[PDB]
Amino acid sequence: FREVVEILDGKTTIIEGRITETPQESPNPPNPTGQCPICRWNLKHKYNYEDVLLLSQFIRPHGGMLPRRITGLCQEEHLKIEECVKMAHRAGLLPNHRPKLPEGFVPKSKPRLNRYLTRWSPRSVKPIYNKGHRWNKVRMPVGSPLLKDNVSYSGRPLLLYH
Amino acid sequence: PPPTPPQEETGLVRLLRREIAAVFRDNRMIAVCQHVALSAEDKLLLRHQLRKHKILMKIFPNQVLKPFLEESKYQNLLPLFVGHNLLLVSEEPKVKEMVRILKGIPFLPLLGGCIDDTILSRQGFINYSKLPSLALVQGELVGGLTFLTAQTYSMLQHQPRQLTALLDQYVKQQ
Amino acid sequence: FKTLLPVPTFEDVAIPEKPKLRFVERVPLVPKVRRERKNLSDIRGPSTEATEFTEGRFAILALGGGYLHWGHFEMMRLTINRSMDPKNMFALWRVPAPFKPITRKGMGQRMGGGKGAIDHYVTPVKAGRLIVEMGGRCEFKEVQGFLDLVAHKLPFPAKAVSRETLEKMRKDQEERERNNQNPWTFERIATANMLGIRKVLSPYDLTHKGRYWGKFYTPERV
Amino acid sequence: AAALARLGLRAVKQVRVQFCPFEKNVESTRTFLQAVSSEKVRCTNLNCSVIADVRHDGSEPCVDVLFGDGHRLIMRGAHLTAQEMLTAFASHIQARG
Amino acid sequence: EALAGAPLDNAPKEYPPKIQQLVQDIASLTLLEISDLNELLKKTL
Amino acid sequence: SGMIRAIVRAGQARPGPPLGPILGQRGVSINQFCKEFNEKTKDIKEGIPLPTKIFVKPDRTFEIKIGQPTVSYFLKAAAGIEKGARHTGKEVAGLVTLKHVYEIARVKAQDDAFALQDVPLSSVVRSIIGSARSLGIRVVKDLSSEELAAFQKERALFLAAQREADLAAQAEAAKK
RNA sequence: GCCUAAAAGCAGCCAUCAAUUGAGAAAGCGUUAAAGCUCAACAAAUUCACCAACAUAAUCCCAAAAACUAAUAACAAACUC
Ligand SMILES: [Mg+2]
Ligand SMILES: [Mg+2]
Ligand SMILES: [Mg+2]
Ligand SMILES: [Mg+2]
Ligand SMILES: [Zn+2]
Repeated sequence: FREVVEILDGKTTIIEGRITETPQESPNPPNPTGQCPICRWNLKHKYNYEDVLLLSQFIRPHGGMLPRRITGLCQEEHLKIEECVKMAHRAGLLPNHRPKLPEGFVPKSKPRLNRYLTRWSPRSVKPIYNKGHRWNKVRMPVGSPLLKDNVSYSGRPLLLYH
Repeated sequence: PPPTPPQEETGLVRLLRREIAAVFRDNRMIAVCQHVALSAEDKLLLRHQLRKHKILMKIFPNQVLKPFLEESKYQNLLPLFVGHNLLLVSEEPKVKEMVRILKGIPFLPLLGGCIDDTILSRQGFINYSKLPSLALVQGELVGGLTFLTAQTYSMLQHQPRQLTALLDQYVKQQ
Repeated sequence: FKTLLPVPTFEDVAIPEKPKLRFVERVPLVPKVRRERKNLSDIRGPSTEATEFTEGRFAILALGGGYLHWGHFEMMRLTINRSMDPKNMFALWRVPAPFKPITRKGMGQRMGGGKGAIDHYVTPVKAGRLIVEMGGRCEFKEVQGFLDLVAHKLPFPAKAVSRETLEKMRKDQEERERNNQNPWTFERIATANMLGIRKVLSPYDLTHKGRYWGKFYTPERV
Repeated sequence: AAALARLGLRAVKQVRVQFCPFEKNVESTRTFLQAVSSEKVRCTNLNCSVIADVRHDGSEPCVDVLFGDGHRLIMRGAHLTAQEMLTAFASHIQARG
Repeated sequence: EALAGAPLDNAPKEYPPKIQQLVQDIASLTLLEISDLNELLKKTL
Repeated sequence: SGMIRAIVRAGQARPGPPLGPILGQRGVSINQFCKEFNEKTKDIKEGIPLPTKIFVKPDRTFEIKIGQPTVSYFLKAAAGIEKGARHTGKEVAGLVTLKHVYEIARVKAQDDAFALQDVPLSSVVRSIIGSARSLGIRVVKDLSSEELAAFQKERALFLAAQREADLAAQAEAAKK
């Protein structure tokens, strides 16, 4: 991994780039002939928002996603993993993947409400005051429709709107 | 993925390959310079100054120049042909006036090139420009070869010249 | 660096005289004096006429059924004439002039008393029929761009198709209807009268195969 | 080049890019030179001196900017991206000057 | 076959062996051969 | 400030638009520019137009660079017509010989464009031929003894009929 | 090139040629007219990139809730044993 460092010594600015050692892929994948990382490690339709050990492999230390041209995922798996990382960040997993603000960490605010499988952003959804009748019911979306192809061991489909 | 669908060569890339081959085969001085983004009026001015000394500039796509270069005997020019490129092509390599006219523009750096199958850097080009003419050096090689016999004759004739100079200084003393 | 591809050249196409769309009359030269019933079968079902290209290369395809009257005709004519190039493009109709009389009654009239009075004329259009057909030495991108407006302003759903796009969509429909996975199809069940479904179905459903419902047409319904 | 032209480079005296074109890590520095020596960057200020030092055995490509605030920005670019160097140089120029 | 390495003047210490081998072919011959060499070189060049 | 292109007459440099407001907004005065232009082109036949480039500097100073006259003017003069043809390709305006084209190319080669471009006279002759094709002037190989006048008579009759037809169309549009 | 007060790629009509490795008498903004900002062409790279999203009524919203422990389950009639 490359790091950009700045040195200030008497109105002289030195910008330097330092390369450190990075971990590599595990030596024995279960499906070596697969072109995609997930689809060759056999994690397709297997991960979720809880699998932080997989979602944290390719994200920036400030919680941002990594480009597909650099990672190598197929487009659908990239979108799925992006939505899963969003849902994990909203649910509260990956707490060390946030920027450190020493000036903003002191003014504590209202306690964080616990949530999970959050599809939209908490600051953009409006409360459903009408809620509809039985025939026209305003259903509340839960989870993402991109994870509708995951393996269902119980056989029942996932209720994406409830 | 399925096997490779081999892409077929077209007339444009054939023309480009043939032109690059003709350039690398016919002329002698092949200088590589960085294609700097200047005003087209200044580009035309440099083109005029180049055609004054009968040297031309060419621009070829990397996609057709890199494979030809790594297939030919010019594989040592690969670190030069990555970014923007300018091929200074000329018969009768005369680097003196070339470096003279390139010195006027400060931020147009000479990358390198080849002088008669001799790959040189900027310092090599400067040294070749400062080097005398081929006629001068081939006339001076004969002198440097016969210099041994010349100094032998001078040192065998210096013995009477020593006494001669002794007599001259003794005369000049008074 | 990108390769230089050749451009399509049109020399065999001939632009005929009067390439613009001709004016259509609101009422035919001989008005129908006898009032006719509103047969909705001229809207129901698939189109049998004007389903293929005659001389042009692009057209406006109707994915549903409806009525075209003088307002629609004038809209299409004006838009196409003002957005076309008469030196390189020509257009022609594929639907006749409004001929079917539509009767109306005054406001405040009670039910009964007889038939109303002929208000205006319409042109019945079924699903899958071409409305305007264009050709010339032009490409499809510009024609599609300026024909999507007319296709949207038409009553029924419509698309700006060409020969290639029409054949592509028909072959795609064939591929879907041939590689469908579930063994139960509307055509099979209706033809075999499985579960006694003919009691709720219609005698025209045996030919519509569940793709046409009234005046609407669902092209993704096999 | 456009981001530099829209910055008002009038407050810079000398910019020298010293590199060796026969290396494997001079791509970013060469593009930095071509971006800082564009026509728009030339015409936005004519008092600036842009030098391109070409060596063969230096093996350490770097850039040096001395601008009239008495300020010296020195960046030894061996692994930095051209975009990162451009943004750093632009932010520093707009911060001091 | 390939091209040269194109060295610079920073650490220039290796000369091509041809200019040394010509010096050895020069220094391995006699004075009559030196006379023939410079007479031939003076007539041709 | 920047460069300004302007096709100005030889000695007819008026201090009004379409050159007054531009130089005034740039900051340079107009009377000084007109004086300089007239003293620089006093040796030129007053009336013929030529392109020039005015480089206005940030200190409200200006320099002038005058080039060769317009190719359209050269062709109109060599053909003997005052105004070009309206419908190029369908009608013929004048008749110019390749000799006249070569002379025009030789006189025009000493300009900014063909000076910055080291190019033989062949491409300049090609440019003159293209400009003549745009103007509507035909270029015959070797045909000028009296058929030039024979075509000039027909051209004058055509221009007279065209003027009468234009007046008739104007009157029709007026009474309609 | 004509028209026009001005018509400079761009109210309009006609041609649509010409050098450069490479740039349309110009496909969009802009000026009274220029200027100026883009698009396409070379040189620099090359993740994917065609259409698809659309407010509302009056007494008070309207079961509560729930995305994974195995389901051609189970519970369910005046039907049938
Ligand atoms: Mg509609
Ligand atoms: Mg472009
Ligand atoms: Mg509202
Ligand atoms: Mg029971
Ligand atoms: Zn994949």
